[PDB]
Amino acid sequence: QDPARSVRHIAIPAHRGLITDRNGEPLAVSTPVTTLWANPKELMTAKERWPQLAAALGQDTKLFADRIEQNAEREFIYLVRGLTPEQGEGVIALKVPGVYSIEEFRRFYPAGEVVAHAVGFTDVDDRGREGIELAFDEWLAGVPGKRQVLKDRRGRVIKDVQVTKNAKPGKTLALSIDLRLQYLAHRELRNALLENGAKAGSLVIMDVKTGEILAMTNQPTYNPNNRRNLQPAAMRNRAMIDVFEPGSTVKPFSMSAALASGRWKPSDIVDVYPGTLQIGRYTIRDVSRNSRQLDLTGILIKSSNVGISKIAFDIGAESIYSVMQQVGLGQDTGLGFPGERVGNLPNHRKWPKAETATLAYGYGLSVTAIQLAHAYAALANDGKSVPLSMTRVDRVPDGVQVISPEVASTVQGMLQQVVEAQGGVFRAQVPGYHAAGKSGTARKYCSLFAGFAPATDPRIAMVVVIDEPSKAGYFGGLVSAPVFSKVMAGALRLMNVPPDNLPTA
Repeated sequence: QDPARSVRHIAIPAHRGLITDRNGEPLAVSTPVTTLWANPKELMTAKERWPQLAAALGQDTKLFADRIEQNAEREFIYLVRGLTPEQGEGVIALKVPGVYSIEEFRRFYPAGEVVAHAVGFTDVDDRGREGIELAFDEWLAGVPGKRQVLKDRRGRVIKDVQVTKNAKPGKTLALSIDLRLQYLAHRELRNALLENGAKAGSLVIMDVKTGEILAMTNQPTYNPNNRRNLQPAAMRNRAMIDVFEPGSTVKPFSMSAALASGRWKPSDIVDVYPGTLQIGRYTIRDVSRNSRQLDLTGILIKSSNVGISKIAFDIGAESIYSVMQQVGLGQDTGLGFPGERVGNLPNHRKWPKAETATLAYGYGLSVTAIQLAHAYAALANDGKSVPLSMTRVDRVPDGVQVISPEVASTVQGMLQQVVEAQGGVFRAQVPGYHAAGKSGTARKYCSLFAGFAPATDPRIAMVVVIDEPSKAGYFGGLVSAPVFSKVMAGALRLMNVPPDNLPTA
């Protein structure tokens, strides 16, 4: 009943942890800001100061006054949040009764749009909303402290008795991303899309030895420092959320299972004429139908669905399902990234022929760009899968050998021929190096290229996706391969990887 005083507690906003790239470049920085709040009941006793205060906050004279006149019985109000320290001391300099300030922090993202979807962003209350910012919120947010104070019935902050709890600052986080490579990838994906007249795309780069995601860029991107356009669509982290059917880009996994069965070898011949194969009512169709006999490498260069469907019937879907599952296609990445999709690797008790075939040439299963890159990383790491990481890997974990070193080495050699050989994906070539990869057309249609280099001793795996390229030529090759070429050459140079395609030793 009208207590003269009352003790009250306010929490001391914690300094949010630094996000850096793998080499300590800053990607998200807690920067000093100032929030202004008021005691209406103290403001009510200085009404002739309001126009000046309202002016200083950028508010309307008559609206500001309404606000205070109708929160007059109330004790607590916000005026403005988040402004610079000088501007906070500027309004403070008016010495308007009832105006108090509190020190806050707000995120600045120095690289901005370049690494937007990976870093994510925080909300108005400095809490993580997307990306790493949310994925690692507990680590990055420390602990809000608490300052014990005194106030009257009507709440004028008389005196700070003590601070009940010291606030704990959040911890620093080093990402797996290399901003030099991120920058390169971002720049070349962008530059590519506008030349093709493409709506959107993705590019993922991985270290095949460590599981580290060295780059993850999507187009379109947005400036996290300027979120005012609210765009909802252009904030898609496409590399992790756009599920697609991967097409011919999974044939090397079918081929891995064929080479492991004991029934197939590189020089084996398969007759794919007339470019179609009837199974009951359903007809398997090749996109290009000017072939009869093709060796195993030829099935890859030609993207022969018929060819891989006959290999699958012979070895069994179960062998193919097994490799695909073990390399992470349709599997939970364990990255805990918000909105991350898992896609779908169907299983069967009894696979019919049609499902066996469609699995083998990469339809019916759906995946993300990140899972594909991860699969390709395993193949490139001499058949050994390492867990995906968006954070810097200091101690490389034990991997699982999923494809035998021998088989993995043969599949690599074949994919090198796909890039090199006559009728191959020659605009995937990387100057000074052998490179290995596979093109495809994804059904979301997208131009896909997946691959790795150096081919004879792999370090880097890479997936390029270009959504709906707008020119006469619109296959899996013509668009994605030159991007892989350029981003791969750059990333190899940045990481000082030795050329393996000199005048041979």
